[PDB]
Amino acid sequence: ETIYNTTLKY
Amino acid sequence: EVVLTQSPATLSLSPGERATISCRASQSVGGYLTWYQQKPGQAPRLLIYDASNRATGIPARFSGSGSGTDFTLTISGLEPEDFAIYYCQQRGNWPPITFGQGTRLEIKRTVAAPSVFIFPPSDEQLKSGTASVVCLLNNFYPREAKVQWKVDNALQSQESVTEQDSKDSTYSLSSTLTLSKADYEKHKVYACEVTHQGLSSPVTKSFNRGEC
Amino acid sequence: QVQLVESGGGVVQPGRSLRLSCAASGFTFSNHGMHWVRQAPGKRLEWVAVISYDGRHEHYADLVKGRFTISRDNSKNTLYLQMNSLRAEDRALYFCAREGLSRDNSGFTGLIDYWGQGTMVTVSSASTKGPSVFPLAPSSKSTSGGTAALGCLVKDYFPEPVTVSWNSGALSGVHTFPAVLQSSGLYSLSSVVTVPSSSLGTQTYICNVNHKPSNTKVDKKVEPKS
Ligand SMILES: [Cl-]
Ligand SMILES: [Cl-]
Ligand SMILES: [Cl-]
Ligand SMILES: [Cl-]
Ligand SMILES: [Cl-]
Repeated sequence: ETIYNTTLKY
Repeated sequence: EVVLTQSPATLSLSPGERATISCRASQSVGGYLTWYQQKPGQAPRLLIYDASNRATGIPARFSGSGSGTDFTLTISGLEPEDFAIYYCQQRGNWPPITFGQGTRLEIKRTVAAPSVFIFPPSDEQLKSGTASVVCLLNNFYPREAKVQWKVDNALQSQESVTEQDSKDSTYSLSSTLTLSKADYEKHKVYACEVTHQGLSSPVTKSFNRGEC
Repeated sequence: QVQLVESGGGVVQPGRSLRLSCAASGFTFSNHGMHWVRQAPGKRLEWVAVISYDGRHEHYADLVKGRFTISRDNSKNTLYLQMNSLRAEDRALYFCAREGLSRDNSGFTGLIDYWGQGTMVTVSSASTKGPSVFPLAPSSKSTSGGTAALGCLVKDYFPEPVTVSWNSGALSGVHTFPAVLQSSGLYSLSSVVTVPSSSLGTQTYICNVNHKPSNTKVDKKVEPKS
């Protein structure tokens, strides 16, 4: 799987 | 929300050519811009993310550029499978996640004038109290076409257009003018006036109610 | 190959509800955030909602707020979309989709990478109704060269879809147009076909129309205008 940046915090 | 607007709406190209599609945002999303490919009624496919990164399995002819509010998708050496709809998506300022209105990549071909035909209402329909008149535009290109109903010389319906023909890549259009039978009988001339780039001058197909 | 199979769509009345299901396989469901995105006929993709991998955080598009609820049952690898108080403008093709993984799991990525095939939702107060099939008679006004156009007007039916074939399928030259939603709330479509004008005597042309929702089946013969 490719890993991406989170753009919306929980 | 961050509104995404693409340009152009439709791009007419043929295999081997280069497609250039733009996507502009109302405000910055940094480089968090994604490009998708989709065919009508089908599952979208991820092509590029973060403006220029190609997704797993995506071929080199697909490239992206831009940042903030101005982006560009480029597809060189176009192949058959590439003719589809392309959408940009942003994940830089959400919720809500937003998408562009899409850009269609259609198969290019030469000008083709439409064959215009007209159909009066059937006897069965008139019995029921309604009258639908149909104007048909067969196999023309390009897709833009001005179809106007003219009744007794006066401008007035609903229409729909087919996908590009599997064989000649042309379009066909059907327009239906519906009236109550009472109104239908008040008029005498029913015409469909067609303005299209394939015709040196507008074509008016007409019939007079009751003429034999 | 990720597999997302949707179901639960259909036709519903305004004010009523539906609950869509999205069966996932081909990836570790419990590790990925999931989304619902909709697309109205001829319109662009509109994001609907998102839910975290563990179903503990959710976000909605203003338009469905307080009406729709996104949830998931990881044991069943199923994502849901509860749709209450449906409105006509909620009509659209609904897609479920997964988003890519984040590196630190501090939040969503918003990277919608794999999508399902979609399930259709139609909201209308129209009653199920079969179509009236009227002939579009070939005539001097529908002929060009040695070719004549004739067809069938499949009018006033609900809901979609209908199928049309000519001479039980024996008939190139068919152009069955996209249905059109009328002001009445009923659909209407035309299917036209071009044939050699020289055949108008010799050959009988019949359009076979089927509208499964109303169990309607009609074979209307289309004769040259008189
Ligand atoms: Cl990223
Ligand atoms: Cl936004
Ligand atoms: Cl880009
Ligand atoms: Cl390539
Ligand atoms: Cl219902």
